[PDB]
Amino acid sequence: PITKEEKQKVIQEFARFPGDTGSTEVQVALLTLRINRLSEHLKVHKKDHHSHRGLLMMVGQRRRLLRYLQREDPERYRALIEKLGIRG
Amino acid sequence: KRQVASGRAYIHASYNNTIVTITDPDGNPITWSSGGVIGYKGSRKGTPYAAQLAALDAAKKAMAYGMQSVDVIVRGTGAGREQAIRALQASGLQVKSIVDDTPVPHNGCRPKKKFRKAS
Amino acid sequence: MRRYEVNIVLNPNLDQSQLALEKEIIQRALENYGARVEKVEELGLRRLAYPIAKDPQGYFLWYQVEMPEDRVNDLARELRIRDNVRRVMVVKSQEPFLANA
Amino acid sequence: PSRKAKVKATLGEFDLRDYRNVEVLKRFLSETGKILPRRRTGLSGKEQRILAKTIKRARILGLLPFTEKLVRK
RNA sequence: AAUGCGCAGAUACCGGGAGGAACGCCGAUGGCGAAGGCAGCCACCUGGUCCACCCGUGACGCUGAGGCGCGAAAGCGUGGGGAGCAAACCGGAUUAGAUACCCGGGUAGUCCACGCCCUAAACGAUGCGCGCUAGGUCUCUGGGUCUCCUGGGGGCCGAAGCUAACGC
Ligand SMILES: [Mg+2]
Ligand SMILES: [Mg+2]
Ligand SMILES: [Mg+2]
Ligand SMILES: [Mg+2]
Ligand SMILES: [Mg+2]
Ligand SMILES: [Mg+2]
Ligand SMILES: [Mg+2]
Ligand SMILES: [Mg+2]
Ligand SMILES: [Mg+2]
Ligand SMILES: [Mg+2]
Ligand SMILES: [Mg+2]
Ligand SMILES: [Mg+2]
Ligand SMILES: [Mg+2]
Ligand SMILES: [Mg+2]
Ligand SMILES: [Mg+2]
Ligand SMILES: [Mg+2]
Ligand SMILES: [Mg+2]
Ligand SMILES: [Mg+2]
Ligand SMILES: [Mg+2]
Ligand SMILES: [Mg+2]
Ligand SMILES: [Mg+2]
Ligand SMILES: [Mg+2]
Ligand SMILES: [Mg+2]
Ligand SMILES: [Mg+2]
Ligand SMILES: [Mg+2]
Repeated sequence: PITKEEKQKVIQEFARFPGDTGSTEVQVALLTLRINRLSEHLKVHKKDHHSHRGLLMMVGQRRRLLRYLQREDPERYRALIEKLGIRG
Repeated sequence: KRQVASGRAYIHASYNNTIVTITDPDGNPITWSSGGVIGYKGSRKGTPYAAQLAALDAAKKAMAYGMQSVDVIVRGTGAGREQAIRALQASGLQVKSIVDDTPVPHNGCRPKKKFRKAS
Repeated sequence: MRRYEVNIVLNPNLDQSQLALEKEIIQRALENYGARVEKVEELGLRRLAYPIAKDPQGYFLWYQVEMPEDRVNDLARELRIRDNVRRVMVVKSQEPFLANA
Repeated sequence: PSRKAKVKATLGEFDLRDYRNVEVLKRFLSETGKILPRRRTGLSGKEQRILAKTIKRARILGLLPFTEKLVRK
């Protein structure tokens, strides 16, 4: 599971300013952490379709956010991606 | 010919017959009887009287081993299950105690269509 | 790491000589997997509710360790190997839930 | 009618997760080893759900039974 | 009733063992999930969701042709398994007949792996989201100053209203 220490490190690493716990970057970063942990879970447990429904949603929520960013600030967008490894 | 004195009476009741088995203090049978052992051939075997007879027969064949007291153990729900118990209480054979031990599954084998009906 | 309670029931027909030998193999397998026994409650023989392995009784062992989750199953597995080990139930520690009290 | 005594009332204080308190868990079974209904146990939806999970653990440990012979008749 | 099974000793009983499938009571008067659907117990991995705080982003939203995934049972392929059950089928009986209902047997199948099939009275026969319109009562679950109040879910009766009516 994703632990508080684990999550906390991701939040601060992407926060736009101290105390930023909900910006488009933090969210996309967090979803990417979940999405990856789940993609790994599904390498095994392939018959775990129920869990895979949650993957589609996360993946979908992520693209929705990114699409917003890329529209408002095409900079932070191409920046967020390079720092992660999405849309490839 | 082993003078057992005390033992166990097993009443196997069902809707088709009642079969009684008298055993020694640790399970091994001494003598048994049933609705068929007493002449009832058809379905009279299930009747409670057949049970009463089958029990009495069982007890008498037991006294032949100097049986005085016995612990009853019922399994099944069929008719005559109660007459079988009463019969043994009137057969000079001291009914030391009565215990129902009908076997019931913790849901295992799929029953016959007959015993499934509305589940 | 997480808190567990490794329950173990053993043959009640064991002398002081083996009773210990097995506790050693047990107390050892815990160390083999990273189990810091926070405390123990070795009760002993108790009249079972039903016979386990033809035996009307069993000798009980209760630990309260904290080991690496990923190994909780191998630890529980290993322990089961011994013949003098009839049961091995490793539950996860939880807050007691008071009632009627 | 059908007025018995509640299992909770007879007891004082106890932890519903203690799967080793035979002396107290026993109070939750019938003449048979069956887990008493709620009308008898007096527990609540939530509590009864935990009791059940506890009685079952003790059963696997051989501390509580699964079923006993009915004596009487 | 008969077929059937039993003196190569059955049925009933006690002890031991093998195996497969299901999971009593708790259980509902319930719970979870998008649906299909999901209940022994333990561990791991993992999805959704509700509440409190109202801290962060700042309209990033709703719906969704096509696409894609999922999808009870039966069924198909390959391999494995095979207690019980049981289409076909083999018998007994019933009957005017009996290609049925009842009884004794029984193969596929039911179970597992992997691949496929994509259907249903797949029902609440009631697409999804949001806002707005009396209450009463029971219940599951959370918060609270815990008579009673406040949020989410499950039922029932009913204001206004609706409805061909039933009903909602
Ligand atoms: Mg002969
Ligand atoms: Mg037999
Ligand atoms: Mg046997
Ligand atoms: Mg076999
Ligand atoms: Mg729902
Ligand atoms: Mg349904
Ligand atoms: Mg969760
Ligand atoms: Mg704020
Ligand atoms: Mg601002
Ligand atoms: Mg949509
Ligand atoms: Mg759109
Ligand atoms: Mg299907
Ligand atoms: Mg199928
Ligand atoms: Mg097949
Ligand atoms: Mg096959
Ligand atoms: Mg075979
Ligand atoms: Mg059959
Ligand atoms: Mg048949
Ligand atoms: Mg399959
Ligand atoms: Mg339709
Ligand atoms: Mg409260
Ligand atoms: Mg409501
Ligand atoms: Mg409901
Ligand atoms: Mg009106
Ligand atoms: Mg009207």
